Amino acid sequence: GSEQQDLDDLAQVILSAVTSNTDTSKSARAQALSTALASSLADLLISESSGSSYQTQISALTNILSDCFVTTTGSNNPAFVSRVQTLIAVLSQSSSNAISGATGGSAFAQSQAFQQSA
Repeated sequence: GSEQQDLDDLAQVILSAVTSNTDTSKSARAQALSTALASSLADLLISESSGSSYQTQISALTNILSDCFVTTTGSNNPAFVSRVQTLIAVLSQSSSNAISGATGGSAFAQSQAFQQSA
């Protein structure tokens, strides 16, 4: 539905930020980013995920992925935290488009592998 499929997309889209430095070891931090997903899930139990899943936890964990490498990964407000800040605006448009306006498969269409029209 919503606020849950976006979290598996957030894993692939944060990987497009953290692996942008060519880091293979950031794919181990994907499993730690999944612990932020559990908190975004927990915000549905308190009805607080309606448009604000967990920006503080997602930003903090995105920055903990930077702190895996500790060399040049921008240890205060990195390009990866800036990437989630800008892409969350575009992703909110693509997700609300998938809610009412299919216009293709479904934003990422399970990595362009879904044989459908609407």
